[PDB]
Amino acid sequence: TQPLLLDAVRGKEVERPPVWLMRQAGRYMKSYQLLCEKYPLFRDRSENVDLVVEISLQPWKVFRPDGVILFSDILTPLSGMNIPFDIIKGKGPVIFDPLRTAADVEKVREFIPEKSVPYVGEALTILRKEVNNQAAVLGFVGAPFTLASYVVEGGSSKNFTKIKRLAFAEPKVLHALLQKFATSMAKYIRYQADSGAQAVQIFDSWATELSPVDFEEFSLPYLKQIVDSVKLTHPNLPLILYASGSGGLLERLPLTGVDVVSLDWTVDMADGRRRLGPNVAIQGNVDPGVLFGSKEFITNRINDTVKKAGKGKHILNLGHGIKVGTPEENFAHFFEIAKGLRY
Amino acid sequence: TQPLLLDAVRGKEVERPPVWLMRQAGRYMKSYQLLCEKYPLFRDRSENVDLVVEISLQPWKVFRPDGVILFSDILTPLSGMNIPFDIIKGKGPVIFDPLRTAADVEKVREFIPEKSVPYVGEALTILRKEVNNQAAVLGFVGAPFTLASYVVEGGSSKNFTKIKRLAFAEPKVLHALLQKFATSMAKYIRYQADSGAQAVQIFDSWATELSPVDFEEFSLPYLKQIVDSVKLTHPNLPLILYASGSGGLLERLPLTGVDVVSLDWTVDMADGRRRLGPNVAIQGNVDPGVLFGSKEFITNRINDTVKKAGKGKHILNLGHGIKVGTPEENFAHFFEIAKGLRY
Repeated sequence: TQPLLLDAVRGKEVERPPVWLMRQAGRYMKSYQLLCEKYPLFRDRSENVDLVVEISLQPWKVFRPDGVILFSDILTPLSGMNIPFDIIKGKGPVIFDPLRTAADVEKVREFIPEKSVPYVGEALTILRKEVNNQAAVLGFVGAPFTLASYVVEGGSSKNFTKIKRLAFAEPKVLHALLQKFATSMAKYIRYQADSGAQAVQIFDSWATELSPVDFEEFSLPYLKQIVDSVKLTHPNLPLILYASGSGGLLERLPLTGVDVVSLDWTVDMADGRRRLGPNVAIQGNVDPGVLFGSKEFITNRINDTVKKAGKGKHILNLGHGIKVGTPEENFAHFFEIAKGLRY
Repeated sequence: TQPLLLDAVRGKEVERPPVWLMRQAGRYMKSYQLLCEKYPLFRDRSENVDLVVEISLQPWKVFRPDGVILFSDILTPLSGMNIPFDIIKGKGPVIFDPLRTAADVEKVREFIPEKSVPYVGEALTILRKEVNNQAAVLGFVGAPFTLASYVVEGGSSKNFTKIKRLAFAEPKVLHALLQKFATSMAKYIRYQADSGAQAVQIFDSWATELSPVDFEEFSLPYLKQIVDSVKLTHPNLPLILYASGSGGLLERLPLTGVDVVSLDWTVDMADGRRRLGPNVAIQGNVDPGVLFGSKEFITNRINDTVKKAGKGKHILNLGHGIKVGTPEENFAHFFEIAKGLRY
C-alpha cells in the first residue's frame, strides 16, 4: 500500500485530500531555534543529517501530516557546483563571485550529490524509515532560474535587475548557466528519489518575476528539461512545482510536465483548477494569513478550498508558509478539520 | 481638443497609444535627492506645493510624456483623518496608534482635502497650467484596503498578519474602517478632479495580498463604492486602478467599475486584455526590468505589448515603477520607440 499523498497525486481515488503545511519552520516550534543557538550557523541550518532529520521531522511528530518535506536550503548544491557562498547573518545568502560572463559559467561544475551532500541522501533514508509509509517523504530542490538568479544577483534580490540585465542583454550566457543548473538539478532529483524521496518539490518562485514570454524562455524550458529527463530514469517519481506569484503563468505551468502544481493563495482554487487544465494535480491553496482568523473562518476556507479543488488530485496545503506568529491552536484546528474531511 | 491619454481611455479612436512611465522618482533624476537634502524629510517628500509641482514635473520636462501624475504620498490624508503618523528614516511610514477596535475606528475623522491638503489642489492647478493640455494630469489616491492595511499594521508590512487577523477575526471592525476610507477617498478624488486632475489613479496593491474571495469582501466592495459615488458627481472623470500582483484577480477588477486597469508585468498583455473583458482600458504592461536589456530587446517588448493590447483603449506604461539603476538612455529609447508608434 502507498501513502495517501501519492495516490491523490497519481490520480488514484482517495477518500480524503492528503494534507500538510509548508515552511515547516524549526523556527515555528522553537526546536530549530534551540538547536540553532548551539553554534554553526551555516552548518546549523541545512547541512547536518541529525539536525536535518530533526527539523524535517518537527511537524511530523506534532500532527502526523500526509507529507513531510526535506529541510535543506536549495542553495546547498552551490558549493559542490563550484559557486562559493555562505549565509551571512542579516544579509542571508551571499555568493562571493557573482557569475557574469560566459567564462564564469564555463567554470561551473556539474553537481555530484553523493559526493557533495551525502548527508542529504542519508537524512532522506532516515526520514523514510521514521514515517514508515504513513506519510510521503518529499524531496526539495531549487529550479534553474531561481538558482541562476541567486548566483548572478550575488544573493537575495527584490529587483533582480542583474539577472534580468543578463537575461535581456546577454541571453546566451544566462542560457548556458540555466542549462548547467538543469542538468545538475535533475541529477539531484534522482539522488533524493534514490535516497527515499517519493516525490520531489521544485522551487522556482523567483521565475514568477518574469513576464510570461520571458518565463517561457528562461524558466519553462529548463523546468521542462528536468521533468523530461527525470521522467526518463524515474518514470513514477511525482514532481511538484512551487512558484509563488504564478497567477499570470498558470496556463504555462502544466507545459513543464510536472505532476503537481503548488498554487499560492492569490489564485482562487476554482480558477486555478480550471486554468491549469484537468490532468495536473494541485497542492493546497489556503492563505497562511487565514490561520489568524476565527476557527469558524479557517473551517469555511478549508471547506471552500477542498470543494473547489475537487474530489481527488489535490494535496491540501497553504499557498505559502505558516506565518511566524500563528497561534498553534489555529494550526491544530486546521489539521483537525482537514483530516476529518471525506470525499 | 483633449489630451491623447483621455481619448484612448474614453475609447475614442487614437493614432497612437498614449505613453508615460511610472514612479517618476525625483530619486531617478537626482532632482528630489538635491531638494531632499535641504532638511524637512516629512515636509520634503510629498507635502509642499513647490516641491510637489517640481517632483511631479520632473519627468514631463525631459520626455514630455502623455501623462503626468501627482507626486503625493497616499498616506498624506491620514493626519487630517485623525490618524497620526510620520515617515521615520529607515522604517518608512509609522502610524503611532494602530487602529484595533471599533472604538478606534469611530475616532477616525472624515477627510476634508481643502482644509487638510490645500497644497495638493494647488499643485494640481499649477501642474495643469504647466502641461497646457499637451498631456493629461493624473490625480493619485490610496484605496480603502491598502490604507486600512497601513493604519492597522502600524506601517509597511510584508506579512499583513494584523490586518488579516482583523479581517478574518473581527470583520465588522475592518468593514467600518474600510467604509470610512471609501467615503473619504471619494471626497479626495472629487477634490483633485476639481483642482485640475483629469483622471485619478487609485492605489490598492496591498489588496492583492488577499485571496480573491477575501478581495471580494475587503477591497472590491469599497473600490466599487468610490467609483459609483464619484461617477455620480464627476461622470466623466476616468478612474485608474493600480494594484500589482493582480494576476489572480483580473476577472474581478472590472467589477469595480474603474475605467482603466493598470496591469503589472507578470500578466501577459494578450491574456490581460482577454481576462479583463473588452470594455475596460489598460495601463502599460512592460516589465521595468526590461529597460536593462538591449535596445532591440526593449523595442521588441514595446511592440509585443502594443500589438497584444490592441489599437486603442491602451495607455502604454510599465507594469511597475522604473527600477533605481536604469540607464537613462534605455529610458529615452523607450519613449523614442513608444512615441513613434502609429496604430
